[PDB]
Amino acid sequence: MPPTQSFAPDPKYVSS
Amino acid sequence: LLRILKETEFKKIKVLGSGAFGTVYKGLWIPEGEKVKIPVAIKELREPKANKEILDEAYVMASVDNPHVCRLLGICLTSTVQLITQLMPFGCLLDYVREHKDNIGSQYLLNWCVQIAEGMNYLEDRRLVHRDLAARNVLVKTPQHVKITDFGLAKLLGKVPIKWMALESILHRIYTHQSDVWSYGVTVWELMTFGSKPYDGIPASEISSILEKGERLPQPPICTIDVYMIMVKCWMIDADSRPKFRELIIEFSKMARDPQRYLVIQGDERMHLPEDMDDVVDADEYLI
Repeated sequence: MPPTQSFAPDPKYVSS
Repeated sequence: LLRILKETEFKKIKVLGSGAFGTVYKGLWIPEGEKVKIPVAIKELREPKANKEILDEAYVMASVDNPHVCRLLGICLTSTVQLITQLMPFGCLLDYVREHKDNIGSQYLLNWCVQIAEGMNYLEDRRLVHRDLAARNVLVKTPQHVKITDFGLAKLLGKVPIKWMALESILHRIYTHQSDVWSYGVTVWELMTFGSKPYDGIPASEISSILEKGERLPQPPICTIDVYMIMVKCWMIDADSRPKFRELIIEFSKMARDPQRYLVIQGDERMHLPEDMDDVVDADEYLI
């Protein structure tokens, strides 16, 4: 299984 | 409640291993003046605080009364600070799920989550933060009963676990229960990948970044979406939005009533798991 799974652009998991 | 030991009142027999700061030995506590010998696990901490302080912390680590939070039994203050705790025979739940990958089923994994959570909730209710909750810090009393260890040790010793830390902790060094749930989430990911290493292949100095970009630990294979989403909901950027441990204990105890429905493990229906002499008293037995 791949090391990381993305969740963008979900504002809940992507800081800005 | 905290017992002050003399370097004579105990003897390190074996070296169960050394982790972060210090090493862990399997020893025996020999309360001077009594033939009794209590099996324990001694931890010697590698040396900016004073000895009059350490004490006030231990006083508090040896105050945590709960079935899933391993309690401090005694301390030994000399050239080194040595902590005496009840000996847990089966090892860290991390090393357990590794050497039993194919033999651990639904019911069990899920329970552990529920237990660890109960422990974390205990500490929470007392406004106590662990800081280094990880699969490597949950011992196994029995394959059916686990418990959290090394609480307040981190606070007591200032290499930090980056992968297990929530972002804000990594960035702004801010530890709160709200971060502990983040730790929990990873811990749970560890059990679900039967011990697999988190973000393996990524460098700590980089985690901070891939995290900001909205990338989190992957969904294990055995985890039905519904379970993966609780872990993931623990790694949200906005801390106060992560599940409190009470919410978890529930969402997790509610799945243990029908394990096979939230976890898809091949061959679940067919799986099973498991020094002496005389005058060997259980820590439980000596401390009435």
